[PDB]
Amino acid sequence: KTIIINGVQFNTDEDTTILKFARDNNIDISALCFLNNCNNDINKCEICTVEVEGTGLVTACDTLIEDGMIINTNSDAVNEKIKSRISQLLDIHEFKCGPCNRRENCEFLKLVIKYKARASKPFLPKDKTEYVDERSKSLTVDRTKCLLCGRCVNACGKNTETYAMKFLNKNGKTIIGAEDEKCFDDTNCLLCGQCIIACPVAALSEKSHMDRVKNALNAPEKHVIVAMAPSVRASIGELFNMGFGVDVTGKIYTALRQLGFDKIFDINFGADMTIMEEATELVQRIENNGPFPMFTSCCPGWVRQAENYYPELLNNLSSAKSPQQIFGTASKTYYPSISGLDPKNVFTVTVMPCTTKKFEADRPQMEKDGLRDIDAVITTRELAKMIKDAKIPFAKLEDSEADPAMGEYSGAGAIFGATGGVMEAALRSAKDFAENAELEDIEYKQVRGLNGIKEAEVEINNNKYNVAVINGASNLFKFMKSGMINEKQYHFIEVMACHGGCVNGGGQPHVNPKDLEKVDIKKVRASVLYNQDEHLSKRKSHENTALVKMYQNYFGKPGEGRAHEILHFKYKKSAWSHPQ
Ligand code: 402
Ligand code: SF4
Ligand code: SF4
Ligand code: SF4
Ligand code: SF4
Ligand code: FES
Ligand SMILES: [Cl-]
Ligand SMILES: [Cl-]
Ligand SMILES: [Mg+2]
Ligand SMILES: [Mg+2]
Repeated sequence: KTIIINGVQFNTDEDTTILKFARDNNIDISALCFLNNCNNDINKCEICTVEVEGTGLVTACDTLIEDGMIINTNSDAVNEKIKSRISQLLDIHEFKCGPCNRRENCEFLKLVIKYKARASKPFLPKDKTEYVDERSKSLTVDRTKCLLCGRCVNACGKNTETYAMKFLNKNGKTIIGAEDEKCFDDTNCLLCGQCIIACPVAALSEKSHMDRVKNALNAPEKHVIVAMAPSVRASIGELFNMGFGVDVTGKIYTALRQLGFDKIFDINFGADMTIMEEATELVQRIENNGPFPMFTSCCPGWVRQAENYYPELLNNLSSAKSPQQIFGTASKTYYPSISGLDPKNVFTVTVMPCTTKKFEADRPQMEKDGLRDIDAVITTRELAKMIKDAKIPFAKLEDSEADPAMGEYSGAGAIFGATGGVMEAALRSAKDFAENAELEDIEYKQVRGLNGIKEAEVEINNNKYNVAVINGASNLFKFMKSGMINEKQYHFIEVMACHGGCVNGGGQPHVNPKDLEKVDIKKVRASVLYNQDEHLSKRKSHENTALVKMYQNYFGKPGEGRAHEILHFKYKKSAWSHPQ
């Protein structure tokens, strides 16, 4: 194939699009609706317009290169077309970046600047309430910003296969939203937030908990605990121009103290408690020859997927609470017992890479004696904004430590945030538990990485067991619908709704599509966690000294008695009824 682009000749055997070939050869072509290898088929943005001699204007993102093509990417006709499309988008866009939560990393703003585009008539809605949906516990929609690019719809389809995000006809007007314009929570939506991650603008956002947090911090009698997820320390530095794959654990602890939090703990401590309980439950099932398989229960997007599509599996979920909720439960029971705090005055905040965790924390029954396990959940993005609003020089902060009593963590907890991390961590303990041993070989590399469905055979007390790691909600559907769950007897299955694990959660920093082709974000974020595991002295959850003290002095033996009564949560399918 001989191709000429802007007067430059190329000879290639590639079968690809103009857009992909140009970018591979360092020729600039803009794009908007193209992402995840698809564009908006029914309302093409045409920001990728180029001129093909003899054909006319074409969309580079979905036109294959062909021998004999002469292409111009930067002619007057091309730039006029692109400018006109951006101007038409501005006609339906509330262009007020000052107070906008994407002001610092908005893809639309970059295009507006690049093409010097302007609205024909500014869009200045007086009553935004009709454009905004804040009913959800996890997601919010601001349609004054929506470009109808379809990236959320395509991303939902690709990442979850639920198609919970849809194009809708709202009284003759095209919008995106949930089925029948319902609250997302009331549909089959997983609340995973992958649609947010795909959005180029501030149209999709997380449900804010920042007022909950600030009110608690400012309340004189509230003792505000904060604890961050495994993935936050591998990610948040991106929002302070520190690059990708930077471990910023110690700076986070310092920043949270400067924000006024009263105690600095860590969800990785909760990850070690989840393993304590779940590895014990696994050994119990092994000893009772069932029931099998046991599924993890720590990802609430997967729990929603089971509730909404596979309710027959709810009884197979581990009853261990997730790290967030198990930590929260202990923060209202154990922590008062070692601090003197009145439990009613403890206010527990988590920082998580996840929108779904807000829904999980707000589940009616996630409480005891009138005290919520978790009172507020802020995303990685929300914490970044609080740090910047406080004018805290994050990149320059010195490292501090967490408060140890609920802040120490093992290497097993540290890797929870990557796909296969829970599996690996759980096996390190279940194997020791079952064989009553302190095994030296603890690295389960077979369950790691970005393969969508991963299986391994493991030997526990000279018996072979089958495990699987399901990496992304679409892969859960593939595993079940294809009958793979029936090709062998599985005994323990990890499921995460977000491909890559929580490092790719719906509350994480947005990454520019061009940056995404330069950096493998899922692997680079995950690398921070595996590195911590490698360099930590304790690499099994049951070797966490602060956790052992907790169980010895307060909860007793895991998996039974007090621990089971307090630290577990069972999901139940609805009983048969007619009509459905
Ligand atoms: N609860 C909890 Fe988890 C832990 O520990 C997080 O905090 Fe995850 C992360 N990072 C998130 O969100 S949830 C699913 N299990 C894997 S990791
Ligand atoms: S979405 Fe982007 S272009 Fe629109 S107001 Fe916010 S920052 Fe500005
Ligand atoms: S939250 Fe997840 S399941 Fe729901 S619409 Fe967004 S991508 Fe789809
Ligand atoms: S919500 Fe965001 S991703 Fe979805 S169509 Fe609107 S601008 Fe595009
Ligand atoms: S994989 Fe992690 S970030 Fe994604 S929905 Fe599950 S818990 Fe949340
Ligand atoms: S980027 Fe090609 S049509 Fe939208
Ligand atoms: Cl509930
Ligand atoms: Cl402490
Ligand atoms: Mg297409
Ligand atoms: Mg205070």
